[PDB]
Amino acid sequence: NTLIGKTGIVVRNIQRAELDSIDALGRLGVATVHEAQNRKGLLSSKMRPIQQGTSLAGSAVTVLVAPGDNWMFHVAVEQCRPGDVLVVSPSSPCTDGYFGDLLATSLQARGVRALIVDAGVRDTQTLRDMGFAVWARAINAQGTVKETLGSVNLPVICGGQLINPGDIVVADDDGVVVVRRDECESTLVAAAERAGLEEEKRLRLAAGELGLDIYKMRERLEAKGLRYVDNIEDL
Amino acid sequence: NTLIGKTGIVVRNIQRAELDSIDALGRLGVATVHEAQNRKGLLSSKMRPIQQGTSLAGSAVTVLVAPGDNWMFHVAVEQCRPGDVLVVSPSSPCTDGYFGDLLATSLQARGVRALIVDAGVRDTQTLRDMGFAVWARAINAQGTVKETLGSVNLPVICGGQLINPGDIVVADDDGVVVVRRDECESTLVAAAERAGLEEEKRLRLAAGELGLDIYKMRERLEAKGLRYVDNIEDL
Amino acid sequence: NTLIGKTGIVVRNIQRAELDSIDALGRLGVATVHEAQNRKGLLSSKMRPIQQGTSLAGSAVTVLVAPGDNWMFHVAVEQCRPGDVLVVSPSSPCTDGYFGDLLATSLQARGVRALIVDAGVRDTQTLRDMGFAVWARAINAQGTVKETLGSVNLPVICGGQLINPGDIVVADDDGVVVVRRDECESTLVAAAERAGLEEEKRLRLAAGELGLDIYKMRERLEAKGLRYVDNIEDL
Amino acid sequence: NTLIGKTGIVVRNIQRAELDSIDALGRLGVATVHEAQNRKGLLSSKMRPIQQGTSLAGSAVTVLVAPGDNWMFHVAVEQCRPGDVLVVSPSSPCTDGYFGDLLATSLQARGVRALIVDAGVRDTQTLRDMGFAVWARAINAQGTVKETLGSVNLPVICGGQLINPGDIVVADDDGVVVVRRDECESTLVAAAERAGLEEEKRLRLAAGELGLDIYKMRERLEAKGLRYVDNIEDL
Amino acid sequence: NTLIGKTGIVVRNIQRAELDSIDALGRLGVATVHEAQNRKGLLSSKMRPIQQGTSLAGSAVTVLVAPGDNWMFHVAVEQCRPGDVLVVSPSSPCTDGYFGDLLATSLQARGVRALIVDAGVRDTQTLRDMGFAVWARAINAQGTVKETLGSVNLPVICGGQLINPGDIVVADDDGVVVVRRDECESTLVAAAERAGLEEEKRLRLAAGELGLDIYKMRERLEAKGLRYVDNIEDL
Amino acid sequence: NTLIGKTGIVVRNIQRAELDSIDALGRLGVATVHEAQNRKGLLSSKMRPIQQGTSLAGSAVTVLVAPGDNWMFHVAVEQCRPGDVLVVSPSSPCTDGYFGDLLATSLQARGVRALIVDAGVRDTQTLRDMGFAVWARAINAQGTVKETLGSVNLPVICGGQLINPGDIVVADDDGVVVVRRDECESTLVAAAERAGLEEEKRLRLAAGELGLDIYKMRERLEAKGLRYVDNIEDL
Ligand SMILES: [Mg+2]
Ligand SMILES: [Mg+2]
Ligand SMILES: [Mg+2]
Ligand SMILES: [Mg+2]
Ligand SMILES: [Mg+2]
Ligand SMILES: [Mg+2]
Repeated sequence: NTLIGKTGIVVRNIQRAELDSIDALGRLGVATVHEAQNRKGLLSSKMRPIQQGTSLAGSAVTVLVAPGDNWMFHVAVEQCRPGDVLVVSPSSPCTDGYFGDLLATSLQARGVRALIVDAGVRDTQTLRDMGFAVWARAINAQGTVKETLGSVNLPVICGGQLINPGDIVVADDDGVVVVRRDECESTLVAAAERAGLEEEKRLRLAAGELGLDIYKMRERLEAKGLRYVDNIEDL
Repeated sequence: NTLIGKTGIVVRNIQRAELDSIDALGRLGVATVHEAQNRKGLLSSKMRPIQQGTSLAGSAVTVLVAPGDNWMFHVAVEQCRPGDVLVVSPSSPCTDGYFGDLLATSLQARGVRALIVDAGVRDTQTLRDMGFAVWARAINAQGTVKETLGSVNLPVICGGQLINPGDIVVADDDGVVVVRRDECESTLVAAAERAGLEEEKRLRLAAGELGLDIYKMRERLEAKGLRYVDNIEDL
Repeated sequence: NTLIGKTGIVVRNIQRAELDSIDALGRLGVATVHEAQNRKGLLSSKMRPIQQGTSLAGSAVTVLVAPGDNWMFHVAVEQCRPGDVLVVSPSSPCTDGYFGDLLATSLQARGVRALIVDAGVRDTQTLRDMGFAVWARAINAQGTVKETLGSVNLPVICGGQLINPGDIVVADDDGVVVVRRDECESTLVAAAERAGLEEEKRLRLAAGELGLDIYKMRERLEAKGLRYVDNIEDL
Repeated sequence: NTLIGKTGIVVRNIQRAELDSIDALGRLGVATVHEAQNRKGLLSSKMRPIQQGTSLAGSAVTVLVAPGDNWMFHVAVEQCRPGDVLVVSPSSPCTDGYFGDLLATSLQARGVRALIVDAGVRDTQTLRDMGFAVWARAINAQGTVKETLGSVNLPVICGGQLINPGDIVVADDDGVVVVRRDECESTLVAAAERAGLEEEKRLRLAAGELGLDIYKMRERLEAKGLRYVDNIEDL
Repeated sequence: NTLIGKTGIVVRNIQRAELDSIDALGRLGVATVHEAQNRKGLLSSKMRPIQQGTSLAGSAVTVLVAPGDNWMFHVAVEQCRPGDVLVVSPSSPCTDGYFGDLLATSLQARGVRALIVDAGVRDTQTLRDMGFAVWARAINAQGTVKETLGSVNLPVICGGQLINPGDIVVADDDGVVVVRRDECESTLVAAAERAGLEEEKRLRLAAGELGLDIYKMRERLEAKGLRYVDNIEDL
Repeated sequence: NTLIGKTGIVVRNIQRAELDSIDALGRLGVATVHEAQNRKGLLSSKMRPIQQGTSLAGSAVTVLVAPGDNWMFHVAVEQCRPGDVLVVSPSSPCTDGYFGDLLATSLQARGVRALIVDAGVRDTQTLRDMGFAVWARAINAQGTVKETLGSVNLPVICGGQLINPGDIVVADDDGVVVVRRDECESTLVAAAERAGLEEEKRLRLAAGELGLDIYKMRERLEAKGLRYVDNIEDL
């Protein structure tokens, strides 16, 4: 896997998954997508949105930044296209404010959909006012420098998950999940299948049908040894 | 206290406190109720609401779930009545997503007012959209299984407090407090007494009367040895 | 520095910075102000707002409180004037609910703009409803007592920063920064200079000019050894 | 369960489990005992020993202390007998130094075997020098007061587990587990059964027999769909 | 990078780095090795040794385990050879006790040098008594199950670093660093070069030569603007 | 208080407290010293020793270092004299490895007694082997740079306490406390007074006299309303 942690390199061309597929994954959401690919790819639950009610997806443009150093953000902007999501990880843990409204302005100018950053962000009310969506480990006004080289479009570890450039990142109020570029098709189909099933179940549950009956659980619960008593005094 | 931690049991009948009393406690709020019962019963401050501005109370239907296992949620739904609050604790610490919008749909169909869960929840924007109130230790899309039996309506430890089935749980933006079923009356009266006093004080404070004068503090402060100086250079 | 940690003292007269200067710092915000004074004065990123979208500043009226003891809040109210911000630190770490809506009512009656507290707060929905802005380490309904003396208008350590009475505290969604009273002028000018520059840059970035070109970064990046490759297979 | 959180009460007489049974549980250790009672009773993994290599058990003498208040420690000492373990929890979370070498001296004079405290301890090198074993949430020299009443020999929540007076607490380098007084016999027998089995297995494993063969796992692994490949390039 | 997170697979044959090289890296230690490869490869500082004074290295045999499930440990033992270090990560965060003295006995029988586990361990005093070295995220007696398949000798993320099977893991009291199998030679040479330089410097420093003079820092410090004053009153 | 956070300055001459007084404070220990000065000056309980059984004190030589930058350590060494303790804080939170065995060698050559660092340290087994005592926030092999100027012998905030150069820092297994240089005499006398009293009490407690009788607590406990019952069934 070789190129992880390597600095001083910008890879220009990456293979992206396709806009329509990406858009659909965003609408299905993180929980459904995660489940659809057999519960893999979920980033640390410490990666949190700075806004409420936004669910989206995009193709990962990856960035490795030195600790306390945001030099590679401007380098990465040039490599972004509409539909991309910038995915940034520091080379060692850091919660400084790597990113704010100026970089967000530049990203929006390129049609970038969001930032996922395994570090801190600032100018957060301005980011919300601009409608630029961010998932971050911290909110921190502490600034960074521009001294040490990192990389753009090499694989990175972000929130405990490997992210390859061009992988699809899906992000919503619950968290962030990565979908492998080559698995995008299978994951989308599986997630939609799950979504269809859940909608039928939701209607049945809303009508007052019990899940125990819907999912046919009662016999298996009894076989495991579930016992009902009328009153706690019976025990 | 015996039955804590016991699995494979569902107690059907629990004695509930009464709807009007429960409703009043919800309106008075967590801080006032906690103070009214001599500062006992408060759950861990890590139990946080996923929404803002909701204050409520209900009769606890308790659930013990195995770690990473939400099997007992559907079992518990059947035992819930309008006005109940589902109170769930894992048998060992876990922040996986035990609960989302499908289970919330089922609970709302029974008139359940909220979930208090000493673990993770997901589908959180959908939960907010549905207006289903939740207090949780974590937001986490990571799913659970249905393999190991737990219990319903046995006592549980949730957020560091013992919760008996039928105890009253009061929850708001500040946190969650448990009121013992047999102490509901005394706590309600004490909380209302506090509320009446605080409203008079609030009016006096808003008018610009100082608490030092209102609460008659000045003489006791002087006796403890509080000393005023005009300028810091005097010291 | 002597008087830090000393109890039983209230200093009545403090030299304040000036309202217009304070107001301007509030509008410029924490990140800009922090950067303007060479990245000093930022309080712990664990000091968080209980509301969204409020940015302000005021002259610090400082309070040292004993652990689990809010006695000095009422003592401090009397020493506050319009434009002040109450800045409170416990003498040892504590996240109990030191402050709620009654004290907030009293502070608003004096024209106090906010509370910064290195501990817990409660009645938080009421605080939001009143529009009383708070930055706190915790939300916690657990009450306090009034037994042990602290101090008012002596220097305190709050969020890892020394705060002298009359220093300017600037607070927004990103955090809280302290500006030394005697450095208020230089910091304001520097922050406004930064703000002017950033607004021009923002317009250029929004137009689609790259920061690499704007900030003249490309030659220095090449000199550090940044290398572009077309495809990841080239490596 | 009623009496939890109640203050101002000392229960003099408690039913204890028996010394020999208690001693055996200590020798078997926390992991084995926990497993023997179907993985219940384990206190928070944040409860840690201040020493290395000590494993023991005793009958719980329980103490509820007010936050930052160790008044009840001296009250509790009088109620202790040889073989007891003092189990202390604050009425709300606190990591102050509740306990040090003087109280330890008094406990040792009564033949008390250890302290389990859901808070802080100090004088820790002296405690080690005396050979007084302690499990604590924190090491903290910050002192406490003696102003507010708590209780002795009422049930408490300690490390997230209910502890009744006279329950058996087993503590070692891995943590602390509570064994219900009335379940002491069954747990001891089950723990010894486990210990016997594990010793035979250990000898087989040391000889180089694989667990896959010992525990007869291979057929079930294949049935679940475990697939072997020679080289990673095969995938 | 594809195979990360995949379950149900055991890769039998992995290319290992060489024993002598591995042994030398262990003697040089984590800090020196980390620095030698330009400060990459360091695992989370939360990965801590359960013993003091042991420094070692080995070839990684990687294991992905389901959360709360240690089934793959016994599967992995069979694939281990003398000199290997078992490197284990759960498919989602978990601090349960995955590993204790029985598995350690089996690993020692195969000549395995250590375990690195991004989760919990138990039987820790027995592990120390056996001299089986472990780096873990937690000490936790809470047991696991054997229900869900994982993988052996596929790449894993452990402590925030990608570990490929056959990579070299170096572990000591300061932490754990991964050295890429194909970079073993360059890293060893660089680490030894650093070690030689540091030993000469250490001798000079012990003799009382100042680093400012040794490393020729004084002129560069002055050029950056470092200013000496005799007394603090001069400022 | 002005000079806090200022960079680019080295103050050469500081007034030190006196060796014998400092040595005595070290022998009395942190808890006793902290109590003697009315429970002030204690650093964060997160500042922990990397060794066991060492208690000491020294005159603070203070260092402000930039984040991830240890340049000022070598600058500070030159300003140290026998008996000094180096006290280091980063200008913003950082847990990188600022310090290891080379710097420790240089400090020992000057007769420096210890390091207190509000950040990370490495080479920790070597530090123990050398007998160089350290209190740190973290153990972390991640290296630092030498690019940004800090200060030496200006006041710093370390572990949440203001430390002036020449203040006395006392450090042991329980933590670290700062004693103001001008209060050294009063604190030493008060700490020795406490120590004398505690030794008499210890002898009485060891003999089996109860603290309730020794400290004359029984009447005050009864007056507060402490009630004894024989059996828990009485309630
Ligand atoms: Mg900005
Ligand atoms: Mg769902
Ligand atoms: Mg209130
Ligand atoms: Mg003591
Ligand atoms: Mg075991
Ligand atoms: Mg070193």
